[PDB]
Amino acid sequence: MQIEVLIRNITPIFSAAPGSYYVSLDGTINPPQGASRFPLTRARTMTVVAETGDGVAKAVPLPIVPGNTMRNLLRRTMLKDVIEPALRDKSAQLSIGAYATAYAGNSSGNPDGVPSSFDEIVTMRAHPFLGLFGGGPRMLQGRLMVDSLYPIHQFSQRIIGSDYINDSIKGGITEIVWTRRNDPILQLGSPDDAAVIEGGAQAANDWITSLLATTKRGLKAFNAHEVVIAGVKWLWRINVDRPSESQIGLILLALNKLANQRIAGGHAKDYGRFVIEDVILDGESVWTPSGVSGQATEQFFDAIAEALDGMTSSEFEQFAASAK
Amino acid sequence: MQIEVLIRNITPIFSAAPGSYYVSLDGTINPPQGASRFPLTRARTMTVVAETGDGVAKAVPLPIVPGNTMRNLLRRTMLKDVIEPALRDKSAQLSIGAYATAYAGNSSGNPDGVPSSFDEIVTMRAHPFLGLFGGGPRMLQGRLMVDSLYPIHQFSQRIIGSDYINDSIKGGITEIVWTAFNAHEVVIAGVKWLWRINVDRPSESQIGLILLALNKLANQRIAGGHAKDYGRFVIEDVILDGESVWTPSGVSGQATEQFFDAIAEALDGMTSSEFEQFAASAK
Amino acid sequence: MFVTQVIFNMGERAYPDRARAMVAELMDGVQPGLVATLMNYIPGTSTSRTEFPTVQFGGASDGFCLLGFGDGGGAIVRDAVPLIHAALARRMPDRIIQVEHKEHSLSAEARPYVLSYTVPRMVVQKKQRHAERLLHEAEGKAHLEGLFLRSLQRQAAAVGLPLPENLEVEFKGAVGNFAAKHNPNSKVAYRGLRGAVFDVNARLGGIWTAGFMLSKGYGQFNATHQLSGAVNALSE
Repeated sequence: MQIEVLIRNITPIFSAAPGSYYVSLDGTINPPQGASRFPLTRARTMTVVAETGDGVAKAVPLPIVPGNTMRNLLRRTMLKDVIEPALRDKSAQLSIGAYATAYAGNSSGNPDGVPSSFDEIVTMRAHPFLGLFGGGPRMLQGRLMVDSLYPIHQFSQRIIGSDYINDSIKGGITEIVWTRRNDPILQLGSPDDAAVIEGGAQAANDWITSLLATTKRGLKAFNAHEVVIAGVKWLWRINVDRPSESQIGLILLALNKLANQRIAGGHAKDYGRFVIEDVILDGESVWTPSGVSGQATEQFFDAIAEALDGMTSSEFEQFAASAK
Repeated sequence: MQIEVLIRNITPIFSAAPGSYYVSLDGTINPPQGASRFPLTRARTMTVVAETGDGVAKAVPLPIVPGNTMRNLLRRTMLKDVIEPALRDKSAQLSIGAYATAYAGNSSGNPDGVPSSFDEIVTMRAHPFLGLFGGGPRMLQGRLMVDSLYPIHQFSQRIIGSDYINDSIKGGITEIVWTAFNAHEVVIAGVKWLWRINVDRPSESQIGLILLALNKLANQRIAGGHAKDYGRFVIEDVILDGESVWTPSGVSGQATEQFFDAIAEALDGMTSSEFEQFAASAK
Repeated sequence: MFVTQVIFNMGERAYPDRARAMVAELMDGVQPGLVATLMNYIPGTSTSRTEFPTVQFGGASDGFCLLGFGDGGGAIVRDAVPLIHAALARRMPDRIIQVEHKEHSLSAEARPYVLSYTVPRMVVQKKQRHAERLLHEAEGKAHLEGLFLRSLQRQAAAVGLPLPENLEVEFKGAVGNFAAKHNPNSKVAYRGLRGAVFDVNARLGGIWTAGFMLSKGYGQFNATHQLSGAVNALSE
């Protein structure tokens, strides 16, 4: 059962690509040596094949949010906003291992390595939450397929299709954001400011001498990081392998309450803020201005409510239990 | 909690952008070599996707004040006007580590890279000030989201949303001032700005601290430019969780007095020990 | 190749001569080698060197500044500035001293036309007869151009920077004159020139020195910053 979510971000998305890439001024990637050089944090990109109105296929980088990040975002949103209040209403406490397993798919770095009994397999897969994601010490295959957040772009036509060709963007959608780190030494101009500091101006000057002598690290740093520009429209594709009504209702509730969560990175700079523009369920739009609602979706919400009001921590503690 | 603040500038806001650019006498960016180019630093411009009614999503560079600058300004205002006077009133004394950590997060260029005990995390994320910003020698996640300063413009209508559309300006929002003559483009003063701040499940004390900073926010300037009087601004409206709580005297009323009481209690009860612990290196 | 400039933010414009006197006074006795190196003294004696000084002093708008030339100059300023900073902190207990450390690359490339270069502080008064010779350009050009050329070549040889063999300079003039004294009670004074404009057919990168007797704080000028043409903002 395919779910397509049309996501428009009102703040830049910042998913940092691992590695210390260096930039000069005026935004030249990997500049020639000799010029000024600064560490640049490149946004996460995936190379995809697309024809840019030429007819020949070529691989080009595309700034995306990795699918694992979106899967974890969905998991966390579901847990905080739906399941956790349900457990708190019944005053049921999760064990520490159960909490870790529900929040990261496993309670430790050592998988059990042995299979599961069939009754336990079906019990865990029928669960509204554990069935979707799975994991645990003994490995279990979840029902949830989460794809990466592909931006609607001329490079994404060969991937997402021509259904959303009306929202494509031609040019690049990434920009460099420059940041600093200023010492408190510059903003001291009078000892009156330093009335809160031990030893006063003498101690401050001693510290500044230490900084100039033996620290080099220091509290001065001019750096930059690449962000995906705001306002670009994204497509999120979610697939489920033969789910029950309760699981679909849970996913719909998470989508309803997803807007309260950031996508990735830039917590300090309010990065990752988005609004869900359109949700499509098996080729049919179920989104409303209020949210996921309508007669076509009432049964899922009823089923997920009936699952939530009568769920306990027993399933979680059994799932997190290891057979070693 | 979602906080939206409306800012207009009496004087031009000048947030210089990195890089060296050149302009000619008639005012064109990067003229050909045959012309007499003049040095020119540009304002902080962020390209944003927008449409002008055509429905075509075209990226347009938009002059904005970075969210990092707003974060630093808010932190400096908070400390100097609320936390710092309160510390002086009780004769509290902070180590250089505490001072540097409070003003810039880290006290050294080498982070500890080691997780903190949950007792410290729960004690510190509930702090009136350090809980909002955080990020000591051991990386701690503050509760404060500080967006950039987005001017209310046609090119930003895709960002603000279905609000403040009426008071939107169409024309260019940057002008070049000549001071051979040192030229540095500036945003024309008097333009409104949107300041969006989200705080993750805050306590009443933290909200009160933010409100006090907003009350005393207008004192400072914006994006530096202390010379030749750049950065003057006045707050016209403050929206707290969808409702306006701003008055010409300041943020007050029957809606936000509880935050003020909570922050008064926190300021009377806070000490230097929390800052000393936060700035202490675990290694 | 590299020039290091360090500025101490004391909060008031101090003339370079008194600045050098006081920095000498603060370091009396402690670390004698540093004193001998910073004061440009022959090892074993307190006399100064006639040779071009690798130690440089200048009058910052907010204080006084130390300038090192070459690797030796860079090394001496590097191990010196913490000591002078500590001494200044010791003497001024209720003021924050700030240190600004910036390096300039030194480069001099030829150019088939001339550019406007000026300095605030020239030592041009040698004889009173030559002082009145400035009315006619032809009479006063010879010694001025000779001074500029010799100063440039000797500082280049001191720093080991290649210079073209075909430098010709013509003088334009200065803004005014000024008087300077060893001490406020001294009755001996010299005449300098402010805004001494001369045109050279080459590029001068970084900060540069012209004239002679530079350690006391004369003849320093940032030719690179002057090329930006920021001298327009001079009015009331």
